Amino acid sequence: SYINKPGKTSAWRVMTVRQQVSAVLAYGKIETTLKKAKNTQKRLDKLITLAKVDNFNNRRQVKKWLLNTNLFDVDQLMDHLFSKVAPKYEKTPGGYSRVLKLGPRRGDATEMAILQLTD
Amino acid sequence: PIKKIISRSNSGIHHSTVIDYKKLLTTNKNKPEKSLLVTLKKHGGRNNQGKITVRHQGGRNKRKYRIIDFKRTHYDNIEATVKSIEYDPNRSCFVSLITYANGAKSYIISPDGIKVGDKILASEHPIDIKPGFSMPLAFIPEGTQVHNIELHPKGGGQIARSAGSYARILGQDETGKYVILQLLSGETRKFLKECRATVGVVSNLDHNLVVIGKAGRNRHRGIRPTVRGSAMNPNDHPHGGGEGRSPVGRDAPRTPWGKRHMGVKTRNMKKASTNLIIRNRKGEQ
Amino acid sequence: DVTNVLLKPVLTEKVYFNQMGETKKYVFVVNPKASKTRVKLAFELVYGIKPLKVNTLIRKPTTIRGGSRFPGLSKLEKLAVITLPKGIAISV
Amino acid sequence: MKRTYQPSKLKRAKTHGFLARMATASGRKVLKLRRKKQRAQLTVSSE
RNA sequence: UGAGUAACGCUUGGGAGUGAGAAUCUCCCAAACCGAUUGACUAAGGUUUCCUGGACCAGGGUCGUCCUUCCAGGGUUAGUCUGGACCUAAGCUGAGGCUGAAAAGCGUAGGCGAUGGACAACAGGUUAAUAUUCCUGUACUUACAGUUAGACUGAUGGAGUGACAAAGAAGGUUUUCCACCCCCAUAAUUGGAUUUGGGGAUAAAUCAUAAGGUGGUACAAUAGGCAAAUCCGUUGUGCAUAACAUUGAGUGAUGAUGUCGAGUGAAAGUAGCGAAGGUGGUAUUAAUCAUGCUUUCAAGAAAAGCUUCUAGGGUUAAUCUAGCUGUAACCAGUACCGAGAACGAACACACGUAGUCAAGGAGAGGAUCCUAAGGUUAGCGAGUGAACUAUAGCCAAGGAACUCUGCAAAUUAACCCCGUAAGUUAGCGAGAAGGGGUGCUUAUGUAAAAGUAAGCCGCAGUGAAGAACGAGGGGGGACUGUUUAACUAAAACACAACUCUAUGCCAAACCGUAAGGUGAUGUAUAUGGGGUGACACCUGCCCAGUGCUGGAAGGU
RNA sequence: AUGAGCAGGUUGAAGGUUGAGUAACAUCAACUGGAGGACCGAACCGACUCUCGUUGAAACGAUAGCGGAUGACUUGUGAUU
Repeated sequence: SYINKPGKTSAWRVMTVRQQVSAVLAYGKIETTLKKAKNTQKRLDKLITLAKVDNFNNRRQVKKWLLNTNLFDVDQLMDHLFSKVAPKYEKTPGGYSRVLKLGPRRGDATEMAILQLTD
Repeated sequence: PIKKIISRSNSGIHHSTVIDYKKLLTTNKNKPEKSLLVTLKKHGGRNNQGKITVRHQGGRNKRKYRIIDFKRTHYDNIEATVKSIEYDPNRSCFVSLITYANGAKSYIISPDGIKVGDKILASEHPIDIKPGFSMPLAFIPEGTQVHNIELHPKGGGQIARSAGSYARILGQDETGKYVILQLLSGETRKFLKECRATVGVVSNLDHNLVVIGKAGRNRHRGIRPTVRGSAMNPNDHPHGGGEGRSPVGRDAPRTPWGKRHMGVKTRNMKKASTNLIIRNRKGEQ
Repeated sequence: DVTNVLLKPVLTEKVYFNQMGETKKYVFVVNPKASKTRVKLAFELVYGIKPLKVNTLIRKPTTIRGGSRFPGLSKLEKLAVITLPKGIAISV
Repeated sequence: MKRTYQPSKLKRAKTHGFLARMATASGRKVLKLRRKKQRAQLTVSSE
């Protein structure tokens, strides 16, 4: 046993979760593996809950979850979210997004799931 | 003069003694000239095709042997003066540059006890017996310091031309031929009474005192360390073999060719040189 | 020269680009039994006009038709780039 | 590490090249043997 | 059959497109680190693997709409570059020849043969190419012949030159870096504020100028380098102390109203445009001077080439040089990969290697970690957190109780300041031991600094990463080093050195049979062999036998 | 035979210059010197060890250390047995 792939790690999970939260921020609708969705629902619901406080400290805190994208940039996303999107999700206590089961992947039979967000 | 000093080595000790080369000479830098130089290269002790001939050759530094002249018949009796007595690394002695008055510079093996500036000259006629002077043996008296003696009428000097080596005259024979010499190496012969011999004693009497010190210095002088004959297979060295350091068990152990070498009569007795022998490390003749 | 060391020109879009250049650069497949001086003298006797510049490269026998039922090798062909004087041109 | 065989074209063309074998009669006789074997690889050129 | 078993041969995300078909193809943007390497120059090699478009019978450890796969087509340009036409080194061959049944080995003249010597252009540009090879500019050289002019040269031969180590050191030299300016751009909310990023150069060739460096330079006669000498050798006078022969970094101007440039940047980041284009110190940096200089011994190529000497001669001229003009520059290479999936290695192999250069931050430094440039997706994946199995992170407590064992692991580690024992053959011992401190800010501090004072903080201050666990006793071996490619690398081997012996020239010896060669181009202070085997004192009885040597009579 | 190369940090030697010093030696101080089959320490070499791999990419390998690493140095090229 010697040099091989590092495989999944807790840190790998952390970066991967942040990359999908940035991606769904850029898009809103995602077609991914269900398992990452069920792992990232915690962070996404807590972000929806904590971004509703809507202050500069919340901007600092949510800065630690976004990346640089091609469809937008980080700062205009901060503006748009804190202006209309995060306040929009105050109607219901919990149960923010829907992760609905698609078919499996053609390659290795990985359970596709569609992630969308409505209140 | 040899000197040995602590080399500040932190792994073992050595005995490397070195000669000054400075208080005995000019400034210590290799000074070459384009006049007389023929290079000599390591032969590795191998034949004209590649098979072994000599034992543990190579390891030394490549040198250009200075062209040292011994014919001493091209220019004689015309005044000359030594220019620079200097080392010859391809030999064991120091060599001297001399300039014959026609304007000809050459090298010659410098014997012991000669200073630069004094005029020296090779003459085929009765002259001084000062060391370094060259004489026909028909005009030499008994008991003089002679070195680098030839065996032919101009066959080149061969005997007693290593550092601190010479020979002594025993006068000439009763009949007046084959001048008698008390040979080095505990021998005694009678050379031609007409040989051209140069009187003196080859320089560097202290070359017997220099110590290699470390095996690496020995290798860099041109010697390859080799395993002893006993620590060998029973073939390619007959006395090799044995499990657990079996020493020699036979009298007079053998060489790698399996030949006796303890005191055995080994020389070529049927030589022409043997007929002219008084003492040859043994009895008469 | 012998003039037998000139087989054919080669023409394509890259050859279009070469010949439309101010140097009048042409490329020929040629028989390699001649040196640059000999090739340019052969061209100097095929029509009687001296060329401007002569250079040569070769293509070694390469595997022809790749891997197939009957594969083989190509030929050793010399590509000579010969430039006419910058003002002269031929109409063939 | 250090390979037993190297693609030294020049070294091989000097060791088992045509002229290295034609310079000796034994090489020419070996070539006659190969002739009798009808081989396709004969020498460095007719390989 | 074993059977879906083991494995998928060092590794990703999301979105979108094409596509009937997507983890596997790509478009966008992500992430990941290397970065003295995942860079680039690349040498050799494999030589088309390099490119465009089509599809992917075969293969891609799955995948395949795609690939170094195939199909069709196509790509590599040298007057100055490498090696040819120049050269020799190791070494090799070798007629007429030594020479051995035949066959063959040897080697003269001759003829080959780098791993070295000598040799005339730079930048930029282009396109699917690749290019000091093609081109824009500015160049340069070589001959060839003609021409004019100066106008005696000089080999084939001699001589100088070519033509010489390693190692150290400090000068100069431009850089670099920094202080600093210019210019481009820059103007910011989330708390606080106008702030940070980048650039600033320009060659070959020419001259002017080469700081300086090396090391004798005019005269006389010469005794000599087959012959030949004015060249050289050559002894004096003289300039010696420097005239002189030689030479050289660097600076400036042409080159260049150019390239390039912070960058700006239309139908592609492309067509176009394009400021600054600098100052001073520099305790770092670096390479030209430099083939410099020096220390030392184990003392460091020739040939081609350049010139000279007389030669050889000619002088109704040759030759050389100068100018001008014409002419021309022939042979093969220029793709791509190229310390690896294009070399091999059985291979998409986690495998190993030629040279060269290789940034910023601290750092002595290529140590260390992250980034600059460059470059990236290691051809299977997904679910899960059972046993068992690798790796780690952790462990309290004892602190060798386990073992055949202190095997493993561990405290140990960087810097600064100390101090270090006995013994020592005076070198060492000795990172001895053992300890103290390292953070920040404000100042003192010099040129940065090393340090010092005041205050402050932590749970600790290479606050990350990179760093010895010792002391003593006994045995051998002295020892640094070589060894069983590939189970055990040492107390084995080697060994300096000691001892003994043998060996005197056509040396002995060794190879071969001789030939021939090494020995050896050696010469008893040289070499071999046989034992020992840092250093010190010794090497005690015995020649019975034999071994070796010797001898003279004699039995044979 | 011909070439190339081996960061840096160290420690600091033989030797030598001046002086003290001795009638002269002798002895030592200051200074230069920058070598050591010297030390680390890189690249690199080899593989002493713990473990793993055990039809492994591996027909000698994977990391961690480890003995060196300017000399008993390596290599490159050709040749030679």
